[PDB]
Parts: sequence; C-alpha cells; structure tokens
Amino acid sequence: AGKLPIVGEVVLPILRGHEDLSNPISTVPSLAGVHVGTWVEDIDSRTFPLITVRRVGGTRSPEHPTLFTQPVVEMTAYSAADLPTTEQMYEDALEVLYRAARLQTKTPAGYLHSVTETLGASHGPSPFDRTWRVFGLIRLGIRPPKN
Amino acid sequence: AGKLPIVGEVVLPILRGHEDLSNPISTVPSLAGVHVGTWVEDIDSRTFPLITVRRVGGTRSPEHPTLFTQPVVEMTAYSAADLPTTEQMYEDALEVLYRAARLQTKTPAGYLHSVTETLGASHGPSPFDRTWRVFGLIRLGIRPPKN
Amino acid sequence: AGKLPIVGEVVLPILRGHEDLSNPISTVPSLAGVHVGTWVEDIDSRTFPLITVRRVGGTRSPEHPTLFTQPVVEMTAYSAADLPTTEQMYEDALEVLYRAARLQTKTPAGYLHSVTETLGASHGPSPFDRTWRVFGLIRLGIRPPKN
Amino acid sequence: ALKDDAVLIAARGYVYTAAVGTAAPTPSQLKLIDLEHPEAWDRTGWDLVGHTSEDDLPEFGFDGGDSEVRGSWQKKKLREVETEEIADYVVINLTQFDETALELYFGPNQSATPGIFGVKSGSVVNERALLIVIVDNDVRLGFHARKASLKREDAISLATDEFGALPVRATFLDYQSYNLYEWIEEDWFNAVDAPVVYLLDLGGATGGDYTLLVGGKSTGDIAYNANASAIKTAIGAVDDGVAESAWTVTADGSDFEISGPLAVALGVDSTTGGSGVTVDVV
Amino acid sequence: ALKDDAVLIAARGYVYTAAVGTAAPTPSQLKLIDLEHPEAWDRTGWDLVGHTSEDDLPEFGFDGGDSEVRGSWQKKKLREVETEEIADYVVINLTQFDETALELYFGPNQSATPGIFGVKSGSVVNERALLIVIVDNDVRLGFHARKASLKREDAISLATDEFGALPVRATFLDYQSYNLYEWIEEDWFNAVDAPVVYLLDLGGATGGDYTLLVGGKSTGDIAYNANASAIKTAIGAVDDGVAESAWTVTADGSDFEISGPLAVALGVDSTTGGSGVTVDVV
Amino acid sequence: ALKDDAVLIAARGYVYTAAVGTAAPTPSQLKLIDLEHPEAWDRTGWDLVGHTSEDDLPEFGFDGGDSEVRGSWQKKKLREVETEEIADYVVINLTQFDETALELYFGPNQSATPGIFGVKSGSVVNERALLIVIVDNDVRLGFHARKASLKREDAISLATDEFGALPVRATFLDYQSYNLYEWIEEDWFNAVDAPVVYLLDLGGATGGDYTLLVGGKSTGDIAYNANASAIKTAIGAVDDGVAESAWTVTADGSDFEISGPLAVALGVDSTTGGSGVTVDVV
Amino acid sequence: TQFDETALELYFGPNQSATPGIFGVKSGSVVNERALLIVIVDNDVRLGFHARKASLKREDAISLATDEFGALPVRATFLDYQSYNLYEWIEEDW
Amino acid sequence: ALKDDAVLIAARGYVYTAAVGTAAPTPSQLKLIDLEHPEAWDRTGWDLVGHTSEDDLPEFGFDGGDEEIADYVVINLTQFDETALELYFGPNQSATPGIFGVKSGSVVNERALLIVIVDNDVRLGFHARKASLKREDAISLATDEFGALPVRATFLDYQSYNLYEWIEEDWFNAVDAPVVYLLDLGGATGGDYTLLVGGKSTGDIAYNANASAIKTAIGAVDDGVAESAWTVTADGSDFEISGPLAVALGVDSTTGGSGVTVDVV
Repeated sequence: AGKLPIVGEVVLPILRGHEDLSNPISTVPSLAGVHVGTWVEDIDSRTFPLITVRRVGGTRSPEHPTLFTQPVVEMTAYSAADLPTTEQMYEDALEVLYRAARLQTKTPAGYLHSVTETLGASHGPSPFDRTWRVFGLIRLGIRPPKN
Repeated sequence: AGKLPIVGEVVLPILRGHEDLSNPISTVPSLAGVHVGTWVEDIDSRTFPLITVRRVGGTRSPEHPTLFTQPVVEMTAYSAADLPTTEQMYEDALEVLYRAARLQTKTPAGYLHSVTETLGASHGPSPFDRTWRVFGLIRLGIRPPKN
Repeated sequence: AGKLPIVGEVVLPILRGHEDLSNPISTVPSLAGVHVGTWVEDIDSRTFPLITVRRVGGTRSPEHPTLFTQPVVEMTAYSAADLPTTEQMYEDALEVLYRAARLQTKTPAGYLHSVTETLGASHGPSPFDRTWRVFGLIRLGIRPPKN
Repeated sequence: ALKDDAVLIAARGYVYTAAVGTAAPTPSQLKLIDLEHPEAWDRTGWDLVGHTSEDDLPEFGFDGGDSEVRGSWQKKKLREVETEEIADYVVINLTQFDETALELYFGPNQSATPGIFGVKSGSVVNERALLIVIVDNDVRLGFHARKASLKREDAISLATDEFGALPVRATFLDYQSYNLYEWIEEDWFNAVDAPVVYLLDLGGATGGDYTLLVGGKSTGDIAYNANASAIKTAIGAVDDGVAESAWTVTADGSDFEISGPLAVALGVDSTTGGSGVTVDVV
Repeated sequence: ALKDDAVLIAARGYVYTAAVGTAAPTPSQLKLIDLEHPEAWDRTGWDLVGHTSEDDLPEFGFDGGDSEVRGSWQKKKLREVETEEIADYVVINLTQFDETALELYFGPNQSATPGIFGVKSGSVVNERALLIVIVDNDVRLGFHARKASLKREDAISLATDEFGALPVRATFLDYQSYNLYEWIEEDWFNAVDAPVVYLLDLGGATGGDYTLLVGGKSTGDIAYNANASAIKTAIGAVDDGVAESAWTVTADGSDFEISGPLAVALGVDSTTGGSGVTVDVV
Repeated sequence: ALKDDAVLIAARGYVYTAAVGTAAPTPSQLKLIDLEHPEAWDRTGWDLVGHTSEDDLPEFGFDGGDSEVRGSWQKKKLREVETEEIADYVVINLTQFDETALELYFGPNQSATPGIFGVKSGSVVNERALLIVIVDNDVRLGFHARKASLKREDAISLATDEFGALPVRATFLDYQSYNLYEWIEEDWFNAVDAPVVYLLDLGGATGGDYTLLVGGKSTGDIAYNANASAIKTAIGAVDDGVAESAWTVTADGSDFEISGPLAVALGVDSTTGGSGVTVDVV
Repeated sequence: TQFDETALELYFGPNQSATPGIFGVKSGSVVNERALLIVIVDNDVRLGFHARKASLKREDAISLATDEFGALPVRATFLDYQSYNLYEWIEEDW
Repeated sequence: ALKDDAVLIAARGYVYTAAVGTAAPTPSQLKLIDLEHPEAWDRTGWDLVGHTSEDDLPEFGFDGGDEEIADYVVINLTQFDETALELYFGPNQSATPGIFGVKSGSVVNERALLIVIVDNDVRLGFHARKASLKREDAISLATDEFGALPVRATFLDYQSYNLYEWIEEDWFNAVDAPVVYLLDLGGATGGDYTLLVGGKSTGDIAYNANASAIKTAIGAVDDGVAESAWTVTADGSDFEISGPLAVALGVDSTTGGSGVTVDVV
C-alpha cells in the first residue's frame, strides 16, 4: 500500500472527471465547463462558475493512522448568473460525490471510500463583485493507493 | 426516480399557490398579494409585503442520499404596515406549509414530505427603511418527482 | 375550532386587564397605569412606567401544529423612578401571568393555557435616558378559541 | 370520527375526596361549579386533598393486563385471553403536611394529644370516593370512583430545593351495583350525533360568479342563481364518485346549510355586483 | 431487484375500524378514494379511529418468534424450529377523549346517562376489522386485518405540555378461511406487465344503443355511430373518482383499444348486427 | 504475519439470494463481475434482495457459544467445552416494500388477487442460498451460504423521517456434504503468496557510496561496484547474521534484490548520478 | 482487524476446503489450541506474558462498520500443560 | 438411512372418529384431501372431533411390560360441544333440547380413530379400526386457559385387522432405490475438473472424459473396490454416478459453463 494522499489529489479528479491534475475545467456532464480548484485565481484570469474545495480539517482514524483517514472539506460553489444556478451547481456537485463514493472510484493518488455531509448546502455572503456563494462541509473517507 | 430539486423549486409553489415559477405574487387566500421569493429586489423594484425563503443548512438523508433530503430553510416575513401584521403574515405562512405537508403536496419539481420548526417565529431588526422583520428556521423534507 | 393567534392578542389583554386592544394602559390593581405594548412609541409619546412583550422563539406543538403552540416571549419592564420599582413591577406582572394561567384565562383570540419562565428578571442596561430595565423570557402555551 | 374539540392537553388537575359512595357533581353542573370551593357547590360532601404540585398531574396506571394469544392443535391464534386481571389506579403527589393531608397517606391518626400525629404498625383500611377534574381551557373532563383504596405509594420525599411530597396511590374497587369509575363531560359522552353542515353565505341577489371545492376538487363556475336542484346538482357530479342522492341542500332562508359525505369550501369569489358569496364556514 | 419507487418513508398514517370481517377498499379503489371522509367510500362500514399524534405512525410489533436450530448427535444442524409462534400486533395512540375514541380503549359505554362514560370491572371482548393506510409520496400502502382484538396497551397518559393519549394494541386473530392480514397496493403486489387493453369491436355496424359499465358504474348509453374521442368522453364522464384525462383510447378501424385506471365491460347490449359491436374482450 | 492489504473497512455490502444449493461466482470472477446486475453474470441464478441502506451493512451474529473450563478432582483446568453450539446468522435490513422484498420477510404471497399480498397465521419455511459481497476499494470479500433459513428478526419499522425497514435474519444450516458457509477472495485464502523481498535502486553509479538499515540498525557504507557476496556479507553484520546462510541475494534485476528475516531500507547516501532508493516490491 | 487466512484460522480453526481463493467453515465446534506470547511495550520496558497452552474461541461475531475497522474477536483461555505453569510473566529487571 | 426428510415436529394436527371398523384415507389420498372438511372426502364416514389442546398433544402410551401390553392414546379435548362430551361421558342420556345427561356406572363407548400430524406438507397419519374410549382424569377448568376433557383411547383387536396403521406414502414399504449424482458439466468447452469422494479428491479429469474414464478416476485412495463398487452411466451431455460413498465437486477448472454438478441426497 502507498502513503495516504492530501485530500485535493483525490477529490479533484472525482469532481473534474479526468486524472489530469494540470487542467482545472471539469468535464463530468452535470458540471461541464465549471472550474474546480482549491485556490481562487487572480481577477485577471478568474473565471466563473467555479467550485472551491479546501480542508477544514478531520483526523486520521485512530485504529490505523497509516491505513484510513477522514478529511473534512469545505466545498463551495460560486456563480455570476443567479442564486438558483449556484444552488443547483452545489447539488449537482454533491450528487457526483455521493455516486463516486458508491462506485469506490480509484484515483492515482488514492480511493474515495465514503462521503457524509456534516453541514449541508447553505447560502452565504460572497467575497467578490456580482457573484453568489453556496457552501457546506463534507466529511470524506480516503484509503491509500494499492501499490 | 428523478433528481432531488433545489429547495426553492418546491417551497415556492406551496407558498405562492401556483407552479408558474415566473410570477412571484402569491394567490393563497390567507396571504394573497404577498411577494414570495429567495432574493430581495432592488429598491426601485421591491414591494412590501415580502416573504424571503433562504437555504441555511440541512443534509441529504444518510440512509439513501438520492431518495430523501431535509433542507433547513430560513423563512423571513417583511412588511411596511406594522409589527402585528408581520407576525400574522408569518403565522399565515406556517399555516400553509403545515397544511401542504399534511397532504404530501405534489409540485413539478418534487413532493413536500414533512415540515417542522427548528427555531420558531421571532422578531428581529430589519435592514430596510421603516419595516419590521419576523423570521424563523423550518426543517422540511423533500422527495423526488417520480419518473 | 378557531385558529392560533399572534402571541400579543393573548397576553396583552391579560396584562392590561381588558379586551379592548386599542387602549394600552393597564387597569390590573398591581399595574395600574403601566403602558403595555409590543413596540416602544416615539419620544414625543413615551410614558413610563412601561412593559413590553416581544416574541423571541417557540414553535407550534410538533404532534398537532394547528391545536397548540408554545411561544417564548421576552417580557421587559422599564421605569424612570428607581431600580427597586422596576423589579417590583416585573414581579407584579409575572404574578398576573402565573394567576391568569392557573385560571385558564379566556381571551377573544385564544386561551392562555400555561406559563413558564426560561430566564428570570435579569437586570440590564437601558437604551433610554435615565431609565432602568429588567427582562426575562417566558415560554407561554396558548390554545385556539372555540367556535 | 375526526372531531378536533375532543383533543385534550391537561393544563391542571384538581383532586377531591369524600366518604365512600358519595356522588360526583352532575355532567351539567361540572361546567358551572367553582373548583376552588367544594364546600360551596350543590353536591355537598367533597373536599380538596391539598396542594398537589402545579407542573404535574394525577398519574394513571394499572397492574395486570398481561395478555396472551391461544389456540389448539388444529387452529392457532383462536382468541386473546387476559392472564392477569387488570387493576387500575391513580397516583397523587400531595405536597401539603397538615393533618387532613397526612390522613390520606397514613390513615387516621392514632394519638389524641394536641400537636401530634402518630401511626400504629401494620395494615390499615383507608377508603374514600375520589373525584378528579382535569381542566383544559373550557373542557373539564371529570373522573369519579365511588370506592378507592388509598395506600402509601412510596416514602415521604424531602429535598433541599424541591417541595416535600406524600405520594398516595388510589386503587379502584367495585362498590355495590355502581361502575368501577366514570368519566364525566356533557358534550362528549352519550350526546346527540350533531351532523356537520357548511354555511354557503350568499348575501342575496348579486352580480357575477364564484367556485366551490367539493372534497378538494372544484365544481364549475356558479353564478347568483336558483337554489334546490340547481345548487345540489352543482355540488354533486364533480367526478367525486358520490351520487347526488347522498347530498342535501334545503329551504334554509337567506344562507344555505350544505351537507353530505365530502367536505365543501369556496375556491374563488368574483360575485362582485353587491354583497357577494364571501364565506363557506362550518 | 432494486426499485427506487418501492422505497418507503411513512409520512402520515390513517387508521380506520369496522365490524368484524368488513372488506377494505380494493387495490384500484385505494388509489382513487379520499382518506379523510370514509362515508364517501364504496366499501361502507369504515370510520376514522380518531386523532393520532401527527409526528408518529401506528407502531407495528410482535412477541413470540423465539426460534432456535436443532439436530441429532449424527448431524448437528438440520432445522430451525419456531418455539413460540409469532403473535402479531399494532399499537395506536389516539389523542381524542370523544366517546367514539374511548370505546376502542375501554370497550362499550356502560352507562345510559347523558354526559357520562362508565367502566365496569373484569375483561371485555372488543374486536374489530382494522384498516391502516400509510401515506408517502403518491404511494398508499394499505394494510387490512379482518379481525383484531383491541386492548389497553398502557394507562392513559396526561402531561402539562404534551397531548393526552390513550394507547390501544390491536392484536390480529384469524377469521374463517381468510388471511391473518393483507397489504394493499396495486403497483407492487401481484402486478401485471404494465399495459392492459380492452378491444371494443365495431364490425356489427347496423347497430343499436349499447352501454359500458366502468368499475361497475354505468356510462348511460352509446349509439352505434361511435367515435374514439366520443367514447373517451363517455367513459371519462362516469362519476367514479377519475377524470377523462386518465383514459387512452385508439382505433384500428374494425375495433377500438380502450385503456385506463379501471376495469371496463359492456352492460346492457342493444344491436342489430349480432355480437359484432357488443364485444369488449381483453 | 502482518498483511496491510488484508485489513478491511467494509464501505458497502451487496446481498443476493437464490434457490437453495446454487453456487456463488468463483473466486477469480468476484474481481470481474458487475455487482449491480446479477442477471448478467456467468454464474446465473442470483437476484439482489433490494435496497438496503447506504449507512449500514449486513450484521453478523450468533446464539450459543457459551463455554466452560472443566477438569477432575485431580487436575483442575483440563479442557474447555462448548455447552451450547454456536448458531450462526446474518441480519439484513431491506428498505423496499415490493413483493420480491416482502417475500423474504413474510414468505410466499398467500393471495392470488392483483394488488394484494396476504399472510397466513402459521409458521412458514423460507430457505435460500445467500451471497454477500462486501466491498472496500479493490477488495471484494465474498461470503456464501448454500442454505440459509430466513425469519422475521423484528416487526416492520415505520418512521416519520427515517426509511421504513423489513429486518430479516438468515440462519445458516448444513446442506448435503457442503460447508456451512464460505468466505471468498482469490488473493487471501489458499494462495501461495511470495516472501517479502526488497529491491535496491541507484543513480548512474558515478559517485561514492550508500548505507543500509537492516532491522533497527545500520551497516557500514558500501560502493556501487560491490559484488553480491560482498553486499550480502555487509548486510550479514547483524544480530542473527549468517552471511551465505540466513540472508539471500541473487542479482536477478540489474540492481540487487534482498530476501531475508529482517526489514531493509536506505540510510544516508553519497552515490552521485541519481539517488539511492529501496522498496519492498518485485 | 485482518482477514487473510492466517488471521481467520485463529477465529474459525483450520479451513475446511482446498479450493484456491476460498475459506470454508464446517458445522459443530473445533479444537484450536495454541501457545500464546504477548509483549506489552511501554517506555523501554517489555513486560512479556507467555502461556504454553491456550484454547482459542470466537468471543463474539465478526464486526463490520462503514467508518470503523472490521474485527475478528478471539478469546484465548489458559489451560495447564503437563507439569508447566498456567502462564508466566517475563521481565529480567522485575 | 439418515432420512433428514423424516424427522417430525407435531406443529399442527387433527383428530377424527367414526363408527367401528371405518377405513381411513389411503396413503395417496392423505397427501391430497382437505383436513378441515371430512364430509367432503371420497373415503367418507369420518367426523372431526373438537379443538384438541395446543400443548398437551396425544400421548401414544402403553401399560404392560415383562404382563402383555395394551396400547393407548390420551387425547386432551378443549371444547364443550356435544361432539366432545360424547367422547368423555359416552352417548347423551337425555332427549330434551339443550341438556346433556350422564348416567351412573360404566357405559360401552367404541369408535374408529384417525389422527393426522401435519408439520409442513408431510401429513403422517395414524389409524385404528376399534378404540375403547374412557375418561383419563378430571375436567380441567381455569380462569386464564381453555378447559380440557382428557380421554383415553385404548386399542382393541377387530376382525383380523391390525391394532393400528401408520399411514404415509413416502416412508413405509417404499421402493428404496439408491441415490445418483449428476455430473452436469454445463458448456464443458475445455480444461480440467476434480471430484471428491468421501472427502478425498480424485486429482485429474479432462472435460471430454467418458463414463469408463470417470469410473477409473473415481477409485481414489480409501476407495471401495475400484471399478466394481461404482456405477457410472451417461445421459444427454452428463453422467449419473452411484456407489458406496458421497460424491461432490472439488475444484472446477473448465473453460466455460454455469457449473459442474447437480446432486441428489
């Protein structure tokens, strides 16, 4: 078994629908053309709609710290279009996580083992310009790659 | 079974009394002529009375994430008339949500399954010039639109 | 049988001692001439002593939402006289609610079924020039009128 | 049937006692009598047991009722039989310690000196009629037992910041030809059936039209029009699955009392040319 | 196999009772009746048990079912034997104190007096047919037992801020050759392959004035110069609970295909051309 | 031995049933079958029981297994004896109310009419072969019982805000000469697994030297040019160390493979032209 | 918390079929006695514990959960072997 | 031997009586008749006795030992209809409607007896041409359990018939044919498989092996006499095997098919 990954090397290929980490545009049919990343880009290249995933923090399992881990990620969705499109985009992103967990999807960095919302999709104030924001917390579960 | 909707595509037809989503003025006789929406319009467009329903939490169910969900909606009533009229307008909105839940009311987007209050009607400060706000949180269950 | 009222239509006649909602000064012997109301009048119209009632929470009953409800009201007493007169006036008002609940007092908008403090007579800072304030939360319970 | 006004939340419970066999106030008197002063009311002989707590109520219970399903080698699940005779009782937490409130708990005092209440050892016979009145708004559901045996349910509670209590259990017993116990309320028990009627309020001759829901489905548009068959056959035939012969509408004067198996309501009123068709109320 | 529309989250449960052996609504009626007014149904005799706590459902249960594996010192496991056969029941918490709610709990009223409900000592026989309808989505999983014994599951509950309640347990007992109980839902149990069609023949075109009965209820009559839309409007105007929009009717020249939510058959026959326009077969 | 690839967190469990005695798919097929579609497998006969929750798994259990330590008046702690034999079972919560999921709970449908599922009052025998596939990443640990007897584990659960459930207990029983049940995965059971072997890797052999940890300690520095017996003797500077006996090195790869009784890893290095590297895979 | 053959043989006794990729269980009960050594580690202490004959049985059924590791709980019961002690604690300093 | 099929729990049963000498249903009728309604049987003449007790089932006892045994059955009835009092007290001594009268002293009371013990579709029958009926002991009465009338039926010889028959088509005087195992190879497209016999593996069998080659591959270690204890015969694509030991599939290694055996017990 390999080392456990950082959570971005597992979640992002599941949301993007391809294993190329260098290319942030997603291709999964529910999210065709949204930008999926961990860091909001500078305003001279920032493109909406976008989904931002970042670790709010959850532990290794105490049973076997080197074999299973449960990272909580804050997932967020932003749009310049309208609030209903921003809700629908968060629902359509969460539906990919609940499917990719059921199928036990392999990623070159690790396996997405399970998914659980700890704080559901919710509306909040956006940091920038015209845009709307919807966010929530997901406790994931990750298993190391089978090397 | 179809996809689960965003909560606004189910709650709004129940409070408005028609499933034409393009027309925000209600026709339910206990609160007729109240503008019901999710986003408060520009000062040159907005009209009072107003009801705002806004997603504030609530996960999919862990038992079967794609079959049943329990969004928490902050519901807010505003008026320019007086505080008692704003209270009675919020009460007249609960009396519609509880009846629509008792029947399992169908809408094009989904079924309203159940309604419960997680924080009851409460008075608060209003962000608009000479108006009163009354608000509370409803947790309400939703099911897929068959098909 | 009937409909549940806004909470003010039940407790204001019980603190005032008359069913005339247009006349805010109380006639109950322990509160003769106290102004009782939901909202503090303009500075050109204020008189002290004053009691105010605001809804702060409390749901419909979950097992029969149309038949019983338990509104939490903040009750606040203000005076220009002294702090002892202010906490005396709050106790002398709370004695009327506990009696009016024991007697099951019928009001044209509903019956005061029960009374229970959830914070008691806390002293606090007043927003009005040279006045004392004491406040607490009462979880009421109210039943709809017979027809 | 689904009547709302028979649903009860017990706000407070008064408890009274009397010598064995004493009759309760009649069902019509129970709506008028002043519960604080049982020495003043028409049915003399009752008295309040003492201060019961304000936040709890006389607690009903039973022993026995252990019940079992029985059959035969041929047929299983033939009948259900009670294996222990059901024994109804009520628990009352008296919080008052004067002689009249100790006497219910210990039985009569066996010392005659001023200022002392003394108890003999062993069993005692301590039996009274019991009337409980459970109050909820204008509802006053009474409960009466002509003989109850009153016994120590638990030891005297004493606490540093909660009221002391003398818990008595009243167990109901047969007294000559009377019932074991009776519930009293004039509007609910043995009353007339009082069938539902819906008042179609049309304010006389008026311009325009309105709609009626029957069973939650709309009939067609109804103008200001003739009554009898011309309204009965608009209330019926809504694809409702109920024949017109199940409904009644009658020579009611100004405003009409619709009745039948489904509920009815108005949908919209556009009868704008006068007093209108403003309500549908029961 | 997996079925996303057979997954069930009971949102509300209606409960009805009737005299022993009374028949429930058929699976095709249960999709069309209203649940709130049993006096409107085709199956007369049912009535609503009363109010039940609206955050809770009828609580199914059983006792017995104690079972263990047995063998011989040759072969150690060969049967699992049920040592105590399953006694099966449902618990219903009424919140009414109406007479017609107390009769489920105490058995029949023992007093003639207006405004009093009397209770006698000893066991009572008290048994009813029971129908429960569990509502979710647009689903209506019905449950029917032709004979259930009704007994007090616990004493009457009273509280100062929770509704008063009197819980009955209905225990199922078998009755004649009928089943112990039945679940009712047309989409789920003994389901046909999805379409059903009735072929109304037209070759007898010298004709007359025949008629259909739809779910047992008559369409009036239809003349031999028929058309698909005209007979859809005739069938769709039967007063039975379901609209013209639910029916699909089409032609193949010599006959019409009729299809919809209910059974269709010919009633009174009237035709010159023999059987040729009075045949309706599946 | 420790085997990190054989440590399980069951993410999901798929339950299938079939006629008694039918075979599960073979240990090499569990790597290749599609678990959603048992209708498509080479090993035809299985059907998926229905929607179980996403949150929980089939729950293993047993009755019996009570054991005591026994001896004699001479020697006190002689043998451990099993006083009731382990009766071994799984509990499955089904959460769909389709006929094909009621049949596992109640046994066969006792009524032929469309839209009804009926139950008879007596005990029923209901037996299946049972296959469970328990899934975690690429591990798919199967479990198969040739005969299991299916019984009601508890009453039907209905709730206002969590899914309705039909809990069945499957108890395993001997069928013919077969095992009671079998666990399945090709990599774990009856496999001829290889020794752990450590592969060295290096830069282009331009620089000086590198060091190796053997167990918890380091051998000395060694050059890129060293012979297999020289590096095997450098590893042999260890507690159990016997060069040319305890350790083995065979130079099959261009850079050495080490096999022996302790872990091996890189320490500090100075072999310029790349890096020194070591991993436990071949 | 391990499910390969050598971890199941402690719990079920030796496997009852030869088929590659299968572990099979027979009905009844099994004699599965083994020597047992435990080495409790703290600080740089190594309190050893040794029993020359222990009988190993299922203490409870297999645990499985969606976010906690699966487990095979065995109970080893100590039984005396010829003339030896029932068990011994091993530590040089103590 | 070891008929797992023929281990009986008396889960439900029925008791009938008739005039002396009456014949029971034949073994092939007993598998098929309706037990609730003996008036409808083709073997007519039987009257169903009332509800017998749920827990005290019939006791098939005997009194003698070594003098010579008399067989009996004790049956607890739990019904107070005339159909049950006639078995406990003998025939009704009063003609008036609504009364059942008892005379003092002994009375002759003799009937044929049939008992059916059901389990699950097996239906073991028991039949006696002539039984003498007596009171076993007192009428049981209780406030919480059904009252009981226990009767002793003692069997007596009649007209050279047996005392009693046990009736069951599958179990008594059966054909006793041996078991056969079907080596159903399925598609059998290529490769290898091994049987195991009595728990020992045969080691090597090709997908195309003939019945004689299979009969020579059986004859493993610990065999019966290698090529004469075992019968192997083909039918269709498959083989029926029979002999002194149990046969089962050990390891299928064939290249295509849904199985390698289907097996009788």
